[PDB]
Amino acid sequence: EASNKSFPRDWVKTDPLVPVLGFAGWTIPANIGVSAFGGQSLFGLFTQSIGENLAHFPTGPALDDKFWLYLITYHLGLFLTITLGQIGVQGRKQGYW
Amino acid sequence: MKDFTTYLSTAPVIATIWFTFTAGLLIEINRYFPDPLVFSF
Amino acid sequence: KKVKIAVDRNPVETSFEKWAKPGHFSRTLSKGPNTTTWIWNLHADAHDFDSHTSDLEEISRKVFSAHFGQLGIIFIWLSGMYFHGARFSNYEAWLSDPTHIKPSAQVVWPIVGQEILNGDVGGGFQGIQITSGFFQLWRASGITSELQLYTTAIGGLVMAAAMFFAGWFHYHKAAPKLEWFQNVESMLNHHLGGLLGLGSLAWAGHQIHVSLPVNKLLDAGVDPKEIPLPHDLLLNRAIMADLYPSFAKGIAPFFTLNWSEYSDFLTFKGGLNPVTGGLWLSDTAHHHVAIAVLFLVAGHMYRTNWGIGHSMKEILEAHRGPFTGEGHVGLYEILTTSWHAQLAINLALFGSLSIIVAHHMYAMPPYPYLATDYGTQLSLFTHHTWIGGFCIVGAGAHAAIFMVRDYDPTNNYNNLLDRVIRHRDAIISHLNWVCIFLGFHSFGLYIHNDTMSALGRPQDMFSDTAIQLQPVFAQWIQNTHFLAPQLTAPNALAATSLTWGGDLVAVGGKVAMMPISLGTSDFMVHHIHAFTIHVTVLILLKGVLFARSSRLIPDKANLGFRFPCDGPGRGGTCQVSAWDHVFLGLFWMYNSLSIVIFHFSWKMQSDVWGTVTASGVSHITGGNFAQSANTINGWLRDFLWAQSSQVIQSYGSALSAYGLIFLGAHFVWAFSLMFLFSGRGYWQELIESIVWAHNKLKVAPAIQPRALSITQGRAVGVAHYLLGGIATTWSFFLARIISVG
Amino acid sequence: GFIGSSTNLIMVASTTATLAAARFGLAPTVKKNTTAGLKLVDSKNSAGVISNDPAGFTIVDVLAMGAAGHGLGVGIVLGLKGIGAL
Amino acid sequence: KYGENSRYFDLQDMENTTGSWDMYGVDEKKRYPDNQAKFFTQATDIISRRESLRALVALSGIAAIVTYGLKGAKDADLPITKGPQTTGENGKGGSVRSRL
Amino acid sequence: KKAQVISPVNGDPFVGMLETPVTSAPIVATYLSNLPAYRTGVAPVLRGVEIGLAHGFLLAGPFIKLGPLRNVPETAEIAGSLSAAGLVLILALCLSIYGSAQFQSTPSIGVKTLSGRSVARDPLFSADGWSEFAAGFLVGGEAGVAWAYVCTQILPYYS
Ligand code: CLA
Ligand code: CLA
Ligand code: CLA
Ligand code: CLA
Ligand SMILES: CC1=C(/C=C/C(C)=C/C=C/C(C)=C/C=C/C=C(C)/C=C/C=C(C)/C=C/C2=C(C)CCCC2(C)C)C(C)(C)CCC1
Ligand SMILES: CC1=C(/C=C/C(C)=C/C=C/C(C)=C/C=C/C=C(C)/C=C/C=C(C)/C=C/C2=C(C)CCCC2(C)C)C(C)(C)CCC1
Ligand SMILES: CC1=C(C/C=C(\C)CCC[C@H](C)CCC[C@H](C)CCCC(C)C)C(=O)c2ccccc2C1=O
Repeated sequence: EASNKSFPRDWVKTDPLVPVLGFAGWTIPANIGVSAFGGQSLFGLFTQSIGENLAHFPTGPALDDKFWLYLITYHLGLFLTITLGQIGVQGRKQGYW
Repeated sequence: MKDFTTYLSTAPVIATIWFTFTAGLLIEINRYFPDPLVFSF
Repeated sequence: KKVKIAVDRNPVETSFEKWAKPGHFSRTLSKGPNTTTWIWNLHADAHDFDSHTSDLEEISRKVFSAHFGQLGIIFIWLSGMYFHGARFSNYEAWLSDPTHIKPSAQVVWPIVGQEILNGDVGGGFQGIQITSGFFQLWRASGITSELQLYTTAIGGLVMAAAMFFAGWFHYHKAAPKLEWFQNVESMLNHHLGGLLGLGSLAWAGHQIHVSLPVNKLLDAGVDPKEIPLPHDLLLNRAIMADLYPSFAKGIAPFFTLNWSEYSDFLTFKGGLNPVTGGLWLSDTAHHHVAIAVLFLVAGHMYRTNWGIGHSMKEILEAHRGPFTGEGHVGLYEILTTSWHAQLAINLALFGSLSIIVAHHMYAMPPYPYLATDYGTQLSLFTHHTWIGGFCIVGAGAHAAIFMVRDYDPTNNYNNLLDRVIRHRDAIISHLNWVCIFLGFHSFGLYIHNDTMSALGRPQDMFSDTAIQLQPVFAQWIQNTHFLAPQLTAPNALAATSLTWGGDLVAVGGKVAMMPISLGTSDFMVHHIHAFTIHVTVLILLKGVLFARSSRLIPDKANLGFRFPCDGPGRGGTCQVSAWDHVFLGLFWMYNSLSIVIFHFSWKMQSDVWGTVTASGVSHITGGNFAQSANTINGWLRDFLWAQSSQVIQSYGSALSAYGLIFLGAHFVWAFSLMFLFSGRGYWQELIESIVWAHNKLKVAPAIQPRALSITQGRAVGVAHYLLGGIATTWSFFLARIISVG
Repeated sequence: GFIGSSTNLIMVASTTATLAAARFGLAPTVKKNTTAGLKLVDSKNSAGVISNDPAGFTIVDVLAMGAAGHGLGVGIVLGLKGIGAL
Repeated sequence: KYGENSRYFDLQDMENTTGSWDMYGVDEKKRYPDNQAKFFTQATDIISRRESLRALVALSGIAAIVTYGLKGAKDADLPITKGPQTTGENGKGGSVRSRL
Repeated sequence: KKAQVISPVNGDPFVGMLETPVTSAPIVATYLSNLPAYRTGVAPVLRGVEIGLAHGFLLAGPFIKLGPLRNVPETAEIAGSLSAAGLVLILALCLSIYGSAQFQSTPSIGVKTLSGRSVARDPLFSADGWSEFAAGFLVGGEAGVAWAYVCTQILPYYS
């Protein structure tokens, strides 16, 4: 490493467009209703469960709630979309292809 | 086949053959003279 | 073209003159023995082909032909199993009544009273109750006869002769050049598309045409002699159409993409056959078709001789980030130039695969009447788990061998390997910390519970009653897979396993598989597993990363991969070698997998396996894993001491060999401790005091007696330790589960 | 009648689509590979192979794109059969 | 100097050479309210020496264990202070010989 | 393919720390610099008081909720607070004897700040500084244990 003498402070080359665009690229397809959810959506059912579990705020969700499935799947896709958007943006600006 | 019989004279091959022989002799002795606890014959 | 067949013609003369010269492959062993250390080194260096020569071509040729030898030996072994099933078996009797007849395929000769081992297994037969699962595998293949097993044995012997001929041919007659081995793209294309794709497709075809009809008739109560032979099902489409109506339509639905017509024999039922307790062979056939297509498309991924495909070098050299520097640059050369790197990766994944196989074959029993043969199930899990652990430790070993021998810092500058070696201290420090944290918060829980139970404070234990450590993530995953056919796998009729939840499948009154409930004891023992795994990883990864150099010894690569020490200096540098890190990782893999298989045995005997006498399941041990596996004294009392009553009381039975091997494995294990606790300097002096007595009587050998090298002392010790422990567990498990299951 | 079916037309459309995409510079061919960024660039071809086309479209290209279009059409046919749109 | 042209050895800068750095320390004098700092500099005035602190620790710990054995264990209602509350395992010596 | 993140420490590739996001991210560096351990100009007694308050308050929870008297309603909190007081006392003892053992050799090399300017050694790392630091730790830790009990008694939503 002939470069990197002082650990640049901008180690994450931040683009504020990246989180917004990953969020919109995931949640908008996640707002498409499909046959498997009974016509509903993943984000729709996730927010529905968020509401149903905020109706008793202290009491957390159960093991049999289905809020955890929506949570984990939604955030799998969302984190993947956000990190791949950051990677793609900073590879486009930089080299990498 | 001088080299092959030199191979068969090696320590592991000769040991295998000799112990197969000894074990077979003991096994046949114990088949034809079963359960020899004492020398009585 | 670049991808082509390239061979040397008659490189090596087929001659016996080097058989008669032991140690020809080495320049340090060709000089003949003067000490017995030569006799040991001749066997330690026999297959270290990279220490015989240094050019990769002859190494690769030796490796190829030795693989052919291994395949020929495996074929001999398989033909022997099939032949013993054809000649020394109760298989035809077992097909007619698999729920009462114990599978046996080994008969003992009546010579020294050992005909007591020829036990009453059933079917008018006397022999050794086997635990290999070969009967269930043969019934799944649709054998139904000893003649078919005999001809499979003959075919296996023919294929073994073919493999040995091929080794001789590809070493001595037409041996491939180095550029032929380095065609990794074509090798992967053929091994994915052909070895795994065409192989899975051919097995799918066998299952479509032989296994499925034969087993559908076997499950319909048809006696195996009334069942049509496989060729009658191949020739007569009317019989297959009578069993599966989609065969009336032919192969037209396949080419017209009307694949749903084949839903008679290509299903997605999931769960288990309620008649056999095994997987639906229609699901299995569809599975093999699917993965055949998958591997056949996967084997068209790499670029060999036409423009289409990938260059793996490009993929690697393109995968780099801001954290990893140059990235995977220089790994294609590593893995096309070093056999030990490939062996490391391949052994790692093969052992992980064997363990995955173990975990997936008990939960989704793929063979008929396998789930209720509790001995077969336990033995298969234990066996493949052990093979996997051994392969993983070997992966560590050969990664270290690569790092010592084949690593070059010129080809690795600021790439992933350089950057891993450059922060090895952080890796190993955090691994050490997590190992200590896991050891505490896993085993100290058991110690806390033992102390509380001994103190008379069961309300202070980490139990399902007092202080619940519930594995809620695993419980959630269980519930999610159980409810998959409802939401997330709607075309599946049932879940993959009954272990997720639901009802039990009872075959012959015995439980084939039933839901496994996870509680505090399961939490504790899974964290024990994680702990032991992390420590094994610690030892092996420390041997890999510190194979070339350390803060203690900076020139460790010049000492080699396999050296005893550097000396008693620096306070003492014993076992700084990477070989010694493998030597210790073996002990820790043993300690890990022993608990793995103990957890499996107890969990199965307590919460899954058992009989359905009335409406209600009576488990083998009685469901005591939940309340007794919280303590070490529970594992000692309710598992080791209790379940040993079948192996120590087996004298006078057909299981007496298991008690004998129990005791003998104890003996071998303790005998390992003479080599592990001791050192070479005592034994050389004892040997010279004995050599005095031999010189006095003029029987002093010319090959001077030496003590075993330090490395060989450690190797003998760990080998005897593993053998004794594993055979002790083997005898204990088998004597227990043949009796109670 | 299969010839004229929805399946048949889907399959011929998919195969001809992949063939026309490769032949007319819209898909990677034997002569044109792609970089890490999906831009078509000349390949080295690893053997050299002769074709009289104006574009160097090999029968290897016809095989590759027939397989790709057959996969595309099979997936499309069976997914429209899955969602009930066929 | 020490960062000029990969010159990571300086005899006049042995701090940068040996890596003697305060990676996170800040020498700012201002952290706490001065009345609070006064309160806590005076609260510890008596025990700010090793001997005084160890005297406090000895006194407190010995007093604590003694009052715990005399009073605190019984206040905690410990089973060792309550006694068996039963005839105990007195007459059941062994399974064979039921000894007292 | 520019912009590598992980750098050698202060640009010195032979000291061996490898500055990294977890090490030298400005949020992380800021948070760790603002901790009383790294306030090298502040009196060690007051940094000890803060550290001790924090630790005495935090290590009472385990003794309260997981101790041997955790299932007795009003006795759980008292027993846990007293266990924490004892542990804080032991820790003050250990701190004192560490100050006695460690600070006898008086290192001679100076310190810098990853920027070039040499700073004075932390007075904490002397005999007197560590003794007053341990006094502060004892005072603050007993105070924080007492405050942990007070919070058991006065916080609305304490279970
Ligand atoms: C009769 C046929 C024949 C002959 C004369 C030779 C002759 C030779 N070979 Mg070739 N070879 C043959 C067959 C033959 N080979 C076959 C069939 C294979 C395929 C496996 C090979 C593969 C091969 C390789 C890869 C190499 C040779 C080498 C050699 C040379 C010396 C080998 C040596 O020391 O042998 C004595 C060795 C043995 C007798 C060991 C045999 C081990 C067998 C294969 C496995 C048995 C395992 C056994 C079941 C384990 C039981 C365990 C026990 C506890 C029960 C010599 C030129 C070596 C060389 O350097 O050539 C220049 C070399 O590297 N050969
Ligand atoms: C479709 C083509 C194909 C197939 C099926 C295989 C299959 C295999 N190869 Mg591979 N290989 C291939 C192409 C193929 N290879 C190409 C193109 C190259 C050059 C790059 C290599 C280079 C290569 C090396 C360097 C090695 C292998 C090895 C192996 C064996 C691994 C062990 C195993 O899985 O046991 C499964 C066992 C079976 C499925 C039993 C059936 C075995 C059949 C008879 C052989 C497969 C057909 C053969 C490749 C074609 C020639 C036929 C012959 C009559 C002329 C396996 C048999 C390893 C090995 O063990 O060597 C012996 C090994 O070291 N191969
Ligand atoms: C490798 C796997 C495999 C194999 C070998 C077979 C083989 C077969 N299947 Mg099966 N099948 C498979 C996978 C497989 N299938 C899978 C995965 C599925 C699910 C989609 C099916 C579904 C399925 C159905 C639904 C049906 C079959 C049928 C058939 C048979 C008809 C073959 C046919 O019409 O194709 C045509 C094949 C050929 C034309 C190749 C023959 C070429 C010969 C060997 C050339 C040799 C000539 C030589 C050079 C000269 C002579 C030599 C000498 C005398 C001189 C045949 C036995 C049908 C049947 O009748 O079953 C009983 C049937 O109805 N299969
Ligand atoms: C695909 C599997 C595979 C392959 C191809 C290799 C290949 C190799 N290994 Mg690796 N290795 C493997 C798996 C593998 N190993 C596993 C699983 C382990 C963990 C146990 C190791 C651990 C290991 C170490 C620690 C070392 C090697 C070494 C070697 C090299 C020479 C080995 C030799 O000459 O032994 C020849 C064969 C023997 C000496 C026989 C050993 C017999 C064992 C100890 C007894 C077990 C037999 C039986 C199961 C027990 C019952 C027997 C009964 C009679 C009582 C060679 C490159 C050595 C090397 O490269 O040196 C630089 C080396 O130091 N390997
Ligand atoms: C068990 C065993 C045995 C036996 C085995 C066997 C018997 C096997 C077989 C195998 C086989 C018997 C195989 C076969 C295969 C086949 C195949 C693999 C086929 C394929 C096909 C394809 C791939 C196709 C393609 C296509 C189509 C689809 C149409 C037209 C066009 C084309 C042609 C392109 C022995 C004795 C060795 C011993 C050991 C064990
Ligand atoms: C002469 C010429 C012409 C015409 C031509 C033509 C017309 C051609 C055609 C061609 C074609 C028409 C081709 C085709 C191909 C095909 C293929 C190649 C196929 C393949 C298949 C496959 C590969 C399969 C696969 C699979 C299966 C089997 C199952 C499922 C899955 C998968 C998909 C994988 C022109 C223009 C006029 C001009 C001049 C030249
Ligand atoms: C016991 C022991 C020995 C002594 C073991 C001896 C040297 C090996 C004995 C192997 C066999 C018994 C000798 C082989 C002799 C012939 C090959 C056998 C053929 C004839 C038989 C029928 C007798 C060591 O040299 C040693 C070295 C380093 C650490 C621990 C130890 C250690 O524990």
